[PDB]
Amino acid sequence: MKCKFCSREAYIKIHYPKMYLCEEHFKEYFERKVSRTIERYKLLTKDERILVAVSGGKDSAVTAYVLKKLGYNIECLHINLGISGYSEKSEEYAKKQCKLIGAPLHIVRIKEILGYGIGEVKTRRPPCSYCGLTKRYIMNKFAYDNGFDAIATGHNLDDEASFLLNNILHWNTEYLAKGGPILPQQGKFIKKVKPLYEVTEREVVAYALAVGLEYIVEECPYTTLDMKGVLNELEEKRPGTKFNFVRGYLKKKKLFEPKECKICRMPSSGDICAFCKFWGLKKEINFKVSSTDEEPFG
Amino acid sequence: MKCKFCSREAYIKIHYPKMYLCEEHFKEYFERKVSRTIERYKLLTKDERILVAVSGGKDSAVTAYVLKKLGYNIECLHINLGISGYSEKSEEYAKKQCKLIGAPLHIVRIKEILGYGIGEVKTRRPPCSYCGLTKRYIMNKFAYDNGFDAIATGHNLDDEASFLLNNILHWNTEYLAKGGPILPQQGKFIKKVKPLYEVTEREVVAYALAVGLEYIVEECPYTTLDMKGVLNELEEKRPGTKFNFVRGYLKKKKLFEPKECKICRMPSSGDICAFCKFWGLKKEINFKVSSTDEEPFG
Ligand SMILES: [Zn+2]
Ligand SMILES: [Zn+2]
Ligand SMILES: [Zn+2]
Ligand SMILES: [Zn+2]
Repeated sequence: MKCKFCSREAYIKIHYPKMYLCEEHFKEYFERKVSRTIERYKLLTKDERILVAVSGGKDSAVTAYVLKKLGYNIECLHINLGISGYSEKSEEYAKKQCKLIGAPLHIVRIKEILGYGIGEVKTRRPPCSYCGLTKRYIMNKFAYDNGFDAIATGHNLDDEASFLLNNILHWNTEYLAKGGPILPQQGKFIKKVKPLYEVTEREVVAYALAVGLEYIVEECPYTTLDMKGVLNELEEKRPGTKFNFVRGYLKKKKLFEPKECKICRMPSSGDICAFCKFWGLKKEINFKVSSTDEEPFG
Repeated sequence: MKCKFCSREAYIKIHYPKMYLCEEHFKEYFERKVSRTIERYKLLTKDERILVAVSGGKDSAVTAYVLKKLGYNIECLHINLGISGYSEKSEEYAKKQCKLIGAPLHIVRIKEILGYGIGEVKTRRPPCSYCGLTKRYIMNKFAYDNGFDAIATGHNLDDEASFLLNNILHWNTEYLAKGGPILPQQGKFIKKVKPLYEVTEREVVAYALAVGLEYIVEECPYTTLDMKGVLNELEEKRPGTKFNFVRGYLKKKKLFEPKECKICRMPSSGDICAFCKFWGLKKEINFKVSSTDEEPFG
């Protein structure tokens, strides 16, 4: 097959709208779509200082890559989970990505600041579950401490769809109230946006490979995959299913709609916050930085 | 394997709770579960005159069969869809079932009273879609005209689950407000109940075969199957999924919660009702009967 817009060999078939595209015209389509998403939902403006949490996975990598190419002011943060025999390679993937992207990369090593790696704490709570708590907290407090205006994550259409299906099966109506491409700044919660909201996981894979981004497959090696497979099954039966599901969700989201921590002063239900209680912290963590390990002199 | 309660060969494995059961102890388990369901949701009382809409399918057949065995006062209604080469065999299956069950069977032939069989109307609305409208209307007006206290249908756990998943994918929040095992009597809408709410489709199949009920597979031969397959997939991955989904739904159902027809005087949004407008009816249909074709003299 040949590209819709030139004589080059097709690199990928895009379903909506229907067109075969070569590598370069696919890149352009992908970048335009992401730009369209930012515009439609008013996610970002070019004056904002944006932080991208880069796990070394494809999604956050492509996010930082495209925001950069689009001309946004982005810096990246990699949160090293402290798993011996795992996290070192992950951090290396994130570093290589940011070098390629040309974004400053800040690193927080959980094991260094908290004393323990993910999967080393004496608790029966699943490693990846307190991992999620810990990571979200650090992303936000780092963004906050350093005066960032926004955090962009790499959640794509397939992520939103699978998260939606999962939370509906479990009737997690609280989670269901808080979906969509944007969580507006609210107190010490920094604005969080999802620029890849409307691109598919398949398009993300294709984009990374097109621009020479290399990535790891699994951030925490300790369901979503079940949901994605189910949704992929349904999608092949009835193309348009995933998109239709999310669109419907955005319209009905409203139906799910019905302090400061004594340690770190970040938002807290209860007087001491979840992060602080779990980690047994008596003192605040200061994530303020004046430079990166890679550019110590500015 | 041997039965949990005797020395007979296992007929089926029940998952919740875990037990192998012979034919007779399975029948007993199934009948008890249905009885438990009626009790828990206050669906029916033994004094009520109950109508079961029997399609010739396994679900309505087992419903009428068990309500009868439990000692309820049940009569059956078969609504013949008027499909040449299809409906005759379906009606015959319903007749044989009611003979076996020992319930009076009333028959309404759509083609006789309306002039047209399902799939013969000059409309682009899917045959099975106006079939659904027509059938629900007739069931209710027949129950009403004849002074029945309740209509019992054969929807089982798998039906509720698949209907739920389908309507959530489409965000049919109106439909979502109206689920669960009971729709209380409301004006000329007769009380509708689902006694098989807590038994699985697999248990229904096993019960019919155990009691010698024969049935057709498809009422209207012109998605749910897609949903059931998906849900069966998920169930084998994580047993307990279907039940958990419905239980969660019952608890959250509340979140979806926000006349008389000029022709037939049955409930109508708009001054003329959907049934009447579709069929272009200028006159009411009187479903009052003094007897059955099989017992013309009482
Ligand atoms: Zn091209
Ligand atoms: Zn705190
Ligand atoms: Zn037995
Ligand atoms: Zn009417």
